[PDB]
Amino acid sequence: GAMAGSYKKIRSNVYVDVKPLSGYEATTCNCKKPDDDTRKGCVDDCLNRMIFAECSPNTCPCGEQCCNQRIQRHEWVQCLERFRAEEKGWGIRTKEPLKAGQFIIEYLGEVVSEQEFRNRMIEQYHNHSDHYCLNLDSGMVIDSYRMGNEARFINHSCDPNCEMQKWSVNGVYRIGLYALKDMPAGTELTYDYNFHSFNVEKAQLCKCGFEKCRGIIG
Ligand SMILES: C[S@@+](CC[C@H](N)C(=O)[O-])C[C@H]1O[C@@H](n2cnc3c(N)ncnc32)[C@H](O)[C@@H]1O
Ligand SMILES: [Zn+2]
Ligand SMILES: [Zn+2]
Repeated sequence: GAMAGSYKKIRSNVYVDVKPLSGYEATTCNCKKPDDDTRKGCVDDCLNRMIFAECSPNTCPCGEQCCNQRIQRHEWVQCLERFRAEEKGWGIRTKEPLKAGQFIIEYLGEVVSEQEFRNRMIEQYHNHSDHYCLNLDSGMVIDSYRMGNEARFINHSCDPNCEMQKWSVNGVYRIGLYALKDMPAGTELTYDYNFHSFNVEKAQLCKCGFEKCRGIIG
């Protein structure tokens, strides 16, 4: 019955220490442009998509027809609701059905180096009953304890319907939430923290309720 955790809402990532630069030359896929405004360009066949790179809109042969610029264009689903999830504080659920592979929302926050987060863990996060952090890349981490978006309220499940994917978006790695399977309306979005989130030494009881639930968060 406790109120939701305060944070400052952001529209894009905040780079505190480092930049999550990827070593990429995005963008010379061998995609063919289709003809109808409603036959999308670059499908999974796309060579940028294959290596989780988004096309650039300046160089993509499909132009304004390419459907592989979801993160940079912020093509988030507009049907999320934060809600009281039993035994798991607050969570996020979709209000409309989603489909496997569908991009849902970007995970936002303060991008910090591994060590900066560790310091933060001792000076400020030692009395916390909730943990808001994803691994990004090479010792870098997206911290949403303070600044973030509604993706910070997404809970863990040992049998998840969603996953975090790391994409290079015009040279920078960003993390988005994507559907793993079809999900109907009202469904609580979940991903596996073990794989995606940063480990804390402090264990919490898992309540995901899967038959092979690990019993532990982390
Ligand atoms: C990223 S926050 C998610 C939002 C959080 N439920 C809240 O009320 O702000 C992660 C925290 O939520 C709780 N949590 C997430 N998944 C859980 C689960 N499967 N079982 C029990 N608690 C969970 C834990 O307290 C964890 O530290
Ligand atoms: Zn493209
Ligand atoms: Zn579990």
